[PDB]
Amino acid sequence: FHEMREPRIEKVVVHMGIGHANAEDILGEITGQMPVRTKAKRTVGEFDIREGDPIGAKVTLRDEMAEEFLQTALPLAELATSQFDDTGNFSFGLDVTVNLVRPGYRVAKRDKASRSIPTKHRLNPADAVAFIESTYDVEV
Amino acid sequence: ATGPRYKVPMRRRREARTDYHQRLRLLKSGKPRLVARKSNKHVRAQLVTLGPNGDDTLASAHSSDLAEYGWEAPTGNMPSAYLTGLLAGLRAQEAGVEEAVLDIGLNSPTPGSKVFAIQEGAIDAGLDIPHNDDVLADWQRTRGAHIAEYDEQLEEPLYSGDFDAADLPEHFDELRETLLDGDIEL
Amino acid sequence: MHALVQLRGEVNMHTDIQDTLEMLNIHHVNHCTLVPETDAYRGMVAKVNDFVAFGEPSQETLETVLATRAEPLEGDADVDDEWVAEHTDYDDISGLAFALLSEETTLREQGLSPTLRLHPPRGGHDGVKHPVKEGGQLGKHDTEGIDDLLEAMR
Amino acid sequence: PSSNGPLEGTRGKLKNKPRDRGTSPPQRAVEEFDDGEKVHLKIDPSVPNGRFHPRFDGQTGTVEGKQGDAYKVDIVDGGKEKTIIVTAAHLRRQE
Amino acid sequence: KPASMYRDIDKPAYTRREYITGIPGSKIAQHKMGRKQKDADDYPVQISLIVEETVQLRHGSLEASRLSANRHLIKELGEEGDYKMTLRKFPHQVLRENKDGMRAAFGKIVGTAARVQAGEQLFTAYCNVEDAEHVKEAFRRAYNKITPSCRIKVERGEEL
RNA sequence: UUAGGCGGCCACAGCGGUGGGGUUGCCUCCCGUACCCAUCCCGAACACGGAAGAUAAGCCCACCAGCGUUCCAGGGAGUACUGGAGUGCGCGAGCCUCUGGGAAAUCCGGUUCGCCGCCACC
RNA sequence: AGUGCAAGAGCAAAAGAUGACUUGACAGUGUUCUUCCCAACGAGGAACGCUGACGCGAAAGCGUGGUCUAGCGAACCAAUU
RNA sequence: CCUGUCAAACUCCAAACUUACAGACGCUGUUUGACGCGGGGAUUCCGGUGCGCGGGGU
Ligand SMILES: [Cl-]
Ligand SMILES: [Cl-]
Ligand SMILES: [Mg+2]
Ligand SMILES: [Mg+2]
Ligand SMILES: [Mg+2]
Ligand SMILES: [Mg+2]
Ligand SMILES: [Mg+2]
Ligand SMILES: [Mg+2]
Ligand SMILES: [Mg+2]
Ligand SMILES: [Mg+2]
Ligand code: NA
Ligand code: NA
Ligand code: NA
Ligand code: NA
Ligand code: NA
Ligand SMILES: [Sr+2]
Ligand SMILES: [Sr+2]
Ligand SMILES: [Sr+2]
Ligand SMILES: [Sr+2]
Ligand SMILES: [Sr+2]
Ligand SMILES: [Sr+2]
Ligand SMILES: [Sr+2]
Repeated sequence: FHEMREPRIEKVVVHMGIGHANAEDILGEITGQMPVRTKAKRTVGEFDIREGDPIGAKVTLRDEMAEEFLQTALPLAELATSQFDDTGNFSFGLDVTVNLVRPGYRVAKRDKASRSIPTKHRLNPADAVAFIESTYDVEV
Repeated sequence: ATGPRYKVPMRRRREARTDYHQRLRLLKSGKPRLVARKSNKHVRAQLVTLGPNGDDTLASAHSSDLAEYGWEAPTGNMPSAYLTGLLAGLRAQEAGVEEAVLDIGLNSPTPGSKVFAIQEGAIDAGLDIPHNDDVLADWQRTRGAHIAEYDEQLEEPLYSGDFDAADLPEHFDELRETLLDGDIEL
Repeated sequence: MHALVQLRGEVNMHTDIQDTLEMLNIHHVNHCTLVPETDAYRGMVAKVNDFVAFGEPSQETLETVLATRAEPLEGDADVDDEWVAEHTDYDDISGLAFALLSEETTLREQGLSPTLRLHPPRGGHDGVKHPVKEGGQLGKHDTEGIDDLLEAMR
Repeated sequence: PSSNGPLEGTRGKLKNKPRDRGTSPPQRAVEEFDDGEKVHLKIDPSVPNGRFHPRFDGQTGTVEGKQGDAYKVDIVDGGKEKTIIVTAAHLRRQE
Repeated sequence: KPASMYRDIDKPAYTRREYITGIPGSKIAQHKMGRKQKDADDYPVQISLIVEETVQLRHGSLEASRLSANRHLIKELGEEGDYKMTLRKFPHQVLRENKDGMRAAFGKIVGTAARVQAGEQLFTAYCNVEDAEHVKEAFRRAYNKITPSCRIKVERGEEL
């Protein structure tokens, strides 16, 4: 029961919301892979009239590339309780977001016969805190 | 769900099993559908026609009933996929089916995939299915040569259960030969 | 089996209602037809309810009416027991009268006109502006009430 | 009318009841009818193509052949005979 | 203008404000009178003014009848007395006037009216047993300012 | 169908919930990237290859009606409305009688937690 | 929500969005409905075919312009192929 | 929650009724030939009233 219920890291999304590019170089050095540009919708009065234009960049990290980043990313910030999601995810910051979930998330991300994950199998804020606390750091 | 005005999708769409837009375009031909479905461990190939109360399967073939002819190898790969298609096509010829259209369902039209192998097998069996030769895999990958060249990078065995050590893609040829023969009990 | 009698004229009456009366073989005022009790015939009398007088007649009254007012399919000939005997499948007026009521045959089937052309009501009727329940002579009547009308129209 | 367009006065007949919204099932759009068969004409609001003139909604015609995938259905509008080009999507079999 | 021009229900239901512009405001000041904090079931006596004929009453007739009814209750029971009167009908029907001969006859908007059917309650007052004859007098003044004949029916009171 | 594939009707099938079920079997989650294929970045997905582990998800099985839905009983209601008729009533707006039809809201009580088809399969 | 513009209507693994490729907004000739309910009447319009040539797609298939209903014009004469 | 009202350009509902086709009964047609087709000749394109349903208007 406990083996297929113990949480894991799905994706570590590292984003920099600038507004107008030059910052793509610093991400490829800290993450280990290639980054992607970020576009925007709706015309804003802060000299942002163009729709299809690079505003920032992001990198989604999987498996080893995710954990080998978090060994150096977690000590850089003081984790709080109000900094957590209802689904058991957290964002701190350069934004660093860690998506945490249980061993059967493919059921909601696949193409054939996909179903949404039930409330009981979804991660709790408390169940998430305990997992990260069990890996080199403190909570509160 | 929310109220009387709410619109709940069709059952097979709610279940995310049938693409109804692709199904209409498929049925527009008038020919039976070569339903090519795949599982993690197995591969299925049905020959479906239309009926008054629902779909009618005239000739199916699972990769589980492939072993009945002499298969000792796994069932969810490229050689198995072709052979399930060939077995489906042969059972279709004995039913009276001459032509068919490939239904891949929710699977992707990726060049050289297992569903295109199912199609190549059915065509080889004598069925007339609209295809594209350069979207089908090269004859050696269908044999399972890509699996043998992976077993060359040995050290640790690929297969757990004892079938062999360095893998035999010659088993494909030994089975294609058995199925091409007219004596066989279908 | 009901007995329809037209009591109101054709003028100002709806065409679809007048046409129903002509389908029921009743073309003039005071004319009478013997209509069976089926679903199809029921819709027809409901449509004419306000220009007609109907109800099931008694064997005794139907006999009197057939004697005095029934005519052949063609001709002046009196429909007496001797007439009935020679052309119909029955023996006397009573035999015919029973079959008509039990819906075994029709007047046309026996070579008689489907219409019984009656005389105006002796001492007059209860009126053509109101139904039976309101003191008039229109619509459905009692078996005793229709007899009073049909006997008065000998 | 205020305008003599084909879709005039068709707010009701060319609209679906909320639960009958979305894409229609293919089974009735692929349905095969034979010559001589009596068919009911009713436009499916969800299906755009293969429609007839909305004035003919509710007609029970007679299939008298086909033109491509669409059917040639014979009706009598008032007293005038007309041949209607219509797809299976907008046809229902009588009885 | 006289009520003869607007009292009957002859024209269609013309209430759609998204298609009608320049509609005069309601002359009706209040709809809830007396002690609007207390409930209707807290009073032993419930007397209603019942309209006998199917009519269309203008906002000016509704205000005049309400003002002459509540003013009697403010006089006899006090400004903060133990009663509560309710005018349940609201002026929805928008009225026109053709004010040029019969050409382009569709009139301009002049007012609003409330469609009340026969047998319906226009006013409903909730009072105590001792103040029952004061409200029957408030309605006697209220019925004289509307178009139909009326009934003063007691719906909750076997104290006679 | 001791868990499958393709469907028809397209909520009676939705929403929400409880309990049960898997040694060489099935479906999965699952393990894993040399290849076919793949990501505007990520074997996440798609695609491919495979069984160390699991029944916690999904799925299949049994069941609960609180919401939503279907139908049925009873009450509302033969009321509302209405096709046909009238030397019936009303100053009138309008109403009434006869004949033939006949609701809706809502309340109470049941029902409904899908049905059916083809195929394959201890 | 969006879908160029009135209003009403259609659409969610799309008819919307993104991306890429593309020019079917193609030539020729019809069937039918509409214009004009019934019921004759032109131009115009639409749905639906066939022949030719193409585009895309694995393929079924889709493309006879824009999701549907407005955006149109006789004879004579001129220009043009 | 409680409490008070509405809709020609609102609708979770929803008649009476109108309407397509088919069967049945009725009526009608096969010497009175209906249904249908072809042709000759028109007149006519100021209408009015009752009732039912209307829309405008005191
Ligand atoms: Cl599949
Ligand atoms: Cl048409
Ligand atoms: Mg005679
Ligand atoms: Mg006398
Ligand atoms: Mg008299
Ligand atoms: Mg309408
Ligand atoms: Mg369990
Ligand atoms: Mg009078
Ligand atoms: Mg000129
Ligand atoms: Mg020119
Ligand atoms: Na639909
Ligand atoms: Na003028
Ligand atoms: Na870009
Ligand atoms: Na499970
Ligand atoms: Na034309
Ligand atoms: Sr009026
Ligand atoms: Sr008065
Ligand atoms: Sr993996
Ligand atoms: Sr008067
Ligand atoms: Sr009844
Ligand atoms: Sr189009
Ligand atoms: Sr009508």
